Amino acid sequence: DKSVRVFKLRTQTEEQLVGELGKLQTELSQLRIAKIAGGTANKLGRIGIVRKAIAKYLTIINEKRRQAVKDQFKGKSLKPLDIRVKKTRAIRRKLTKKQREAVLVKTQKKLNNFGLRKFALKA
Amino acid sequence: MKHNNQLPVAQLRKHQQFRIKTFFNQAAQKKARLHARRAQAAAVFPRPTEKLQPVVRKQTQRYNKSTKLGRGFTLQELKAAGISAAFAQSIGIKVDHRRKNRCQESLELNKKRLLAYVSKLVLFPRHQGKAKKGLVNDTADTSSAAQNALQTSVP
Amino acid sequence: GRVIRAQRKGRANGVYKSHKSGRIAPAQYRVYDFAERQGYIRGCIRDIVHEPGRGAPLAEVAFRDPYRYKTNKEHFIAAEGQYSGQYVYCGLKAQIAVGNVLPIN
Amino acid sequence: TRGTPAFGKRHQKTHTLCRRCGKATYHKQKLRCAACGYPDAKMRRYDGWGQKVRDRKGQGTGRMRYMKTIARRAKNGFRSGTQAAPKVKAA
Amino acid sequence: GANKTLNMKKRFGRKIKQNRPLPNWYRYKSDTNIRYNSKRRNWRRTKLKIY
Amino acid sequence: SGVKISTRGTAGMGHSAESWGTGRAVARIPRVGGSGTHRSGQAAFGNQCRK
Amino acid sequence: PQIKSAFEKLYNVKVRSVNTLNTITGNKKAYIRLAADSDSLTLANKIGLI
RNA sequence: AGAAAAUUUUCAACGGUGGAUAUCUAGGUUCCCGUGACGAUGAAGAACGCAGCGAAAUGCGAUACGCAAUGCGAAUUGCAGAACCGCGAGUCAUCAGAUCUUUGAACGCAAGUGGUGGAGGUGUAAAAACCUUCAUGUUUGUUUCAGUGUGGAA
RNA sequence: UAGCAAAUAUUCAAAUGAGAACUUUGAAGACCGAAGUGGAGAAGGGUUCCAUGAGAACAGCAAUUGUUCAUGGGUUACUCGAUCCUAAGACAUAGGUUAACUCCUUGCAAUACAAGAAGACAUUCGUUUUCGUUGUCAAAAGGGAAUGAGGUUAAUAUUCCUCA
RNA sequence: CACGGGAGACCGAUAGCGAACAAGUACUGCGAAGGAAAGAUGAAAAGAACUUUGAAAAGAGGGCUAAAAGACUUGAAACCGU
RNA sequence: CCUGAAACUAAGCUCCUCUCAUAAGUUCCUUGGAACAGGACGUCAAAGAGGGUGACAACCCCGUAGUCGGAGAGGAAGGCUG
RNA sequence: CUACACCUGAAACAAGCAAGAUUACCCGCUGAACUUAAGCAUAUCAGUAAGCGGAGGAAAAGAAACUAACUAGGAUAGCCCC
Ligand SMILES: [Mg+2]
Ligand SMILES: [Mg+2]
Ligand SMILES: [Mg+2]
Ligand SMILES: [Mg+2]
Ligand SMILES: [Mg+2]
Ligand SMILES: [Mg+2]
Ligand SMILES: [Mg+2]
Ligand SMILES: [Mg+2]
Ligand SMILES: [Mg+2]
Ligand SMILES: [Mg+2]
Ligand SMILES: [Mg+2]
Ligand SMILES: [Mg+2]
Ligand SMILES: [Mg+2]
Ligand SMILES: [Mg+2]
Ligand SMILES: [Mg+2]
Ligand SMILES: [Mg+2]
Ligand SMILES: [Mg+2]
Ligand SMILES: [Mg+2]
Ligand SMILES: [Mg+2]
Ligand SMILES: [Mg+2]
Ligand SMILES: [Mg+2]
Ligand SMILES: [Mg+2]
Ligand SMILES: [Mg+2]
Ligand SMILES: [Mg+2]
Ligand SMILES: [Mg+2]
Ligand SMILES: [Mg+2]
Ligand SMILES: [Mg+2]
Ligand SMILES: [Mg+2]
Ligand SMILES: [Mg+2]
Ligand SMILES: [Mg+2]
Ligand SMILES: [Mg+2]
Ligand SMILES: [Mg+2]
Ligand SMILES: [Mg+2]
Ligand SMILES: [Zn+2]
Repeated sequence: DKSVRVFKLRTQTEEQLVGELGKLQTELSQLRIAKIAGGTANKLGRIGIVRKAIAKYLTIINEKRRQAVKDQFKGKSLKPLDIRVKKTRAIRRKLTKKQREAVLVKTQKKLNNFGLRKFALKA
Repeated sequence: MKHNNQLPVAQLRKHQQFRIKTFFNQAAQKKARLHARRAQAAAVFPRPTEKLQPVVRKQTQRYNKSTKLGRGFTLQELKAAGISAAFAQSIGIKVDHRRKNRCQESLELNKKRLLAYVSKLVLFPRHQGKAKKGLVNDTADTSSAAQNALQTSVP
Repeated sequence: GRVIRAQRKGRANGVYKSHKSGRIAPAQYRVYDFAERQGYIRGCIRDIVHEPGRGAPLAEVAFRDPYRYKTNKEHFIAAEGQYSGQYVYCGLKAQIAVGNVLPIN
Repeated sequence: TRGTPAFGKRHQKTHTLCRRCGKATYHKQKLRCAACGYPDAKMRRYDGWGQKVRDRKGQGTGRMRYMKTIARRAKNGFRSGTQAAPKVKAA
Repeated sequence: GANKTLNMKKRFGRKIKQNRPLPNWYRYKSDTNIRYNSKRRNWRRTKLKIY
Repeated sequence: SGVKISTRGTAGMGHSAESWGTGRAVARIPRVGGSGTHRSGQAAFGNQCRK
Repeated sequence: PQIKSAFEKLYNVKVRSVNTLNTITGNKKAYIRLAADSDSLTLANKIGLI
């Protein structure tokens, strides 16, 4: 009977975390059956504890799975939308910096041969 | 409608409630303009605030007797100055291509203005290289560091 | 400034909308088969029934389709004296008899 | 009689619950909801027409699952793929 | 009557649950002004909307 | 400073409110038509009236 | 059927029949009859339901 | 002097009804300044759920008044039980990673119905049951095609 | 104070309770009189159903009683109905109209039309074959595959149990 | 208009946004739409121990507290009792 | 008379976000249930804006000021200058 | 006639795009009456409300087929004047 520490969880394997999940769930059901028949406050607390626990376990499992899929897709564009940047529809729909600044030839020429200079007037 | 007083002139006849303008921003606005101007100076530091403006006569018979700041220099004038529009622009000079000189004197004023400008000019090229047109002035001018207003220098 | 009944009869959403639930079929002729323009097609009166909006009886006529195995049913207008199970002849060469269908010429 | 004895005859109900707005605004005979207009597929409300409405149904009226955090992460620059980091610099 | 949608059943269930009285121990909290549940409803005096 | 002006109007103007008309042995002031709220029939926007 | 299977896999019993209720309260009651093989009272006893 | 009471009535004190006045305010109102930043990567809104003891309001979504990360570094507290002194408390804040039921622009079809198609997965002796998937428009392409459209070698 | 006067009626003893014309048992007298004051449904209601308990309020007198308050518990189906079918009807799609929103057509199916279904091998595709113009919603009295008797609960039962 | 900042010769619970509060809520309407009322015990619950009479509510004693201020600050008028 | 995509190569700044820290009486009397009151002696002040602490508290606590200051973390729909 | 090329149309598939929300400000349309003329048609209210379609952080506008005739001025937008 102890609190569950996240890092400790990230230490284990996927198998491990899963087995534990199943165990936890079975625990819960037993416990609710506690509430129903007859039960001690110990069992009541047990409930909330195990619930939160299960959540935590799941959380970890997804962290891992995720970092894995992201790994496979690392390097490619055409990742699954899950992973693609989500900011604003308007954000993604917009032009690039490349395209923002991108300049027609004549322009690059004027920019070279005329441009702007540092000057000072004296008085 | 009673007395001898002058026939009123209706004002609020329509629904003006939607159409009123309020001036409280003015307070802060002035201030904003200040800081803008100042932040321009700082970002422009070696260069002057207002770009070079030629001068002309005003457009009305009553205004002719007076002097007014033009928007740009006449190509004819840049020619007599010996500057290309493009260059003058890289210098901080203001050019206007639709304006035309119908008088010798109007050429004169602006020539005098341009020349005055150039004479008082300092030009920073890519570091320690020197150049030719409108020319380029010595590296020591970098130390001279002039923050100046155009009315002082070219009046 | 009301709308007379006179006017209300042209409304199609209206109250005046025919009661069609009883109608059996339109009563029309055969399709204009080649057979009818150049020859004769014969059919039977399977029955002559009463359409609920009609004064005139309708004749239910079996025809054999020229181009397929299907048997074609059609509803004609009863010509007085036509019997159930009569042979009705339609076309160019069909002869003159009560209830046959020819060109007027 | 248009009155009390008449009221006894009302067991019909012209509206049912609109899937979209969930009141009983749905008109089975007209196939629409008087409030939102569920089949219409864009929200039915006339704003200038009469003024109270948006404050009854409208944006911010019910909880906004997505948008509330948009205010906050608007300022944070819309971070994606970032994790918070310790100021203690543990490696 | 007898015949019901799911939707109906669920809605009715909802309102049935929501119709409980304030639990006697909530009145003992430090930050609450609530003596009673102001939103309780009686089928006879007030009717729901289900159609 | 000023009093609320909004889409609805100057504050206090926020009802659709009528004048019952002379027949009712009541004052002619605007009231709030409606049903079910104690505010119903209550005098509508004007200096005289609460709210 | 989902209930029959799940109940067997979970409780190691043979379910002879399953019947379903939707309470107004919003839950599903399942009345489950075990085959002659098992004894409800027993499953009750192991589960902590006595 | 029907010179007592009861009634009717003036004034005061106390009591009762009632909530004015005075003093307050995590509210309103107006002004100035800063950002505009929703949505098929499924929005705004809707339904039903989620606490050991919970109706509402607020939060949340079967990981359900919350997971993770980060910063604060010991509480929550109405009751009961645990967890934690740093393997770190917390109805704390921050918030950049997750969870995100039935819906809704709402999408296989349909709908006052958890009804019902095709393809794939699963299951079985075969089924049932469960699961995933399929809306329309458009810009490119890819593949397969039609045209007594224009040409047309061997 | 007006008032609590329609719909023939109540009475006795016991018990319970602080308290009984108004609650429960029994004993009498009457009523609805199978066109019911009886037994069950549809619409509508939504927990008003069952049990235990009960201070105030409410049940226009009263109450030991309740349609009220509190707590717990109740709604099991291959054969009942929805779900399927078509109707009066209605709406998409396609095409057209509108500044636009909107609007017009569609079962005798189109103001549309290069829109389908099936089989087999293959068993995916593909291959192959055959026949082919093109949607959906609307009935808890219409159409409509098959169940009955007996027993059981405080509250469900052509559903659970037993038997067929 | 939304989320933020700051401010005011504004308003101060019949005022001020309709909403200082489980307020666009309760409630009404077939519906489009309508839409309120409702803020202040005390510094601290110390929220009235115990005795007595009551079937019970409650009364009389007795007590907390600076004070009952006891469903609550002040506590006006109309009206009512002594 | 001017210019410079490629490649190679040095040093830097701007803006944004989240965190962490800072003066000086709790001395003495009197009235108070409470001292934040009236007195006596003291202090800081580029801080006597404003709040909270049992009462009209600069000095008890949060703050205010030095602070376009200092320290730590992460940022740029992938900032800017040789 | 075939292969094949090109023009035209079609189906399935891959990758992307639109569909709703927002209200203060902005754009394009549509568009009245109350009211004022002490009556009332023109007119006024007024291109105003309501209605519809589109956006953005702003929108729109903008480098003259502009003014002015003077010793001329010179994109657009806002302020002041006129
Ligand atoms: Mg501005
Ligand atoms: Mg029609
Ligand atoms: Mg709300
Ligand atoms: Mg909200
Ligand atoms: Mg019903
Ligand atoms: Mg009723
Ligand atoms: Mg009613
Ligand atoms: Mg009178
Ligand atoms: Mg008094
Ligand atoms: Mg933690
Ligand atoms: Mg498509
Ligand atoms: Mg060809
Ligand atoms: Mg009477
Ligand atoms: Mg009776
Ligand atoms: Mg009966
Ligand atoms: Mg009965
Ligand atoms: Mg039909
Ligand atoms: Mg039709
Ligand atoms: Mg049958
Ligand atoms: Mg059976
Ligand atoms: Mg006493
Ligand atoms: Mg006193
Ligand atoms: Mg008196
Ligand atoms: Mg003392
Ligand atoms: Mg002192
Ligand atoms: Mg102070
Ligand atoms: Mg500081
Ligand atoms: Mg092609
Ligand atoms: Mg739109
Ligand atoms: Mg007017
Ligand atoms: Mg007049
Ligand atoms: Mg005009
Ligand atoms: Mg935007
Ligand atoms: Zn709706």
